[PDB]
Amino acid sequence: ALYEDPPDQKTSPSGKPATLKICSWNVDGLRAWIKKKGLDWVKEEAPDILCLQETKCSENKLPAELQELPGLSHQYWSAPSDKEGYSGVGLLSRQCPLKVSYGIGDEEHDQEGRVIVAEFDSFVLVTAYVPNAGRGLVRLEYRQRWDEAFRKFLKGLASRKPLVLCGDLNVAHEEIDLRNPKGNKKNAGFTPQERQGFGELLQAVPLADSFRHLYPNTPYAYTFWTYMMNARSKNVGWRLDYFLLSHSLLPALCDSKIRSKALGSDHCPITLYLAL
DNA sequence: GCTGATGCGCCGACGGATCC
DNA sequence: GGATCCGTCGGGCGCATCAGC
Ligand SMILES: [Cl-]
Repeated sequence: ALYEDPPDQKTSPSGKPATLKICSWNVDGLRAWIKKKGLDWVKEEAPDILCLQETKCSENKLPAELQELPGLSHQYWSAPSDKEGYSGVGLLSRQCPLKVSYGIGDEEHDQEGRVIVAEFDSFVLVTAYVPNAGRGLVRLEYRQRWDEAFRKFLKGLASRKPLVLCGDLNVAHEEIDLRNPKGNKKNAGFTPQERQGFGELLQAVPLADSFRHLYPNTPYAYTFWTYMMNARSKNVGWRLDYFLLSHSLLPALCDSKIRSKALGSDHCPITLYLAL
């Protein structure tokens, strides 16, 4: 094994207090998640920015509860045009972004509902639901092409303001990032191809893995557990959800949390504290 | 309108073999 | 002959569509 996330560090290496709290959560069905009180948990966490993945919900079907969030009043939603009930992302913010956009280059023709970009005063935020390689790796080659496209897209963005990338990146980067590495190397989420993609993402953009930066040798720290086989109760999981940061933001990094106890999905929330 | 079946999407438990 | 390796297979949950009434 079980894992207890350590206490929230709220000051930066140079002693500046955190001013920004970002929470990311793959809710695996937004409407279900709300019925399972996920928004009650969000209110307790009181993030400045909330990023949601796999909402499986078009904007017209959003529960009214989402309109009763005074501290997260600026909301942006995206869902795929031809795969309703799959993917879907959202970004909710206390302050209004300067700019918001969707997708990674051609969303207007291939409306996939997987990526939101929001530019703020001091940084650019990207949230993503990266395509799964699929059972039997049936869509691994697509995933590899998508990874390349995404890397190139982010390279452009990071060329201006610093970047924060968060969400479900659908890969456990290294063996320490899942409970059962030995038997899962032919499984979605832990192929050599997906792991290499993540490494290239870090090197090319470039980005740092906030959690692993702070906790380089900490095992059993996961963000996903299959609903099957009582996996969550046994902490047999995978770290699939990340906050990746430009190197220039590392002096602003206070902590990167895994909110293991928060229920309502097969993923748990992750939370970032930055001193901006 | 409402329910429940079906379709689609998205790995860890176990049994047998192998290793010394 | 306990530990490990490795291939096989049984399996939770959400949401869309469909049939039925
Ligand atoms: Cl929107």
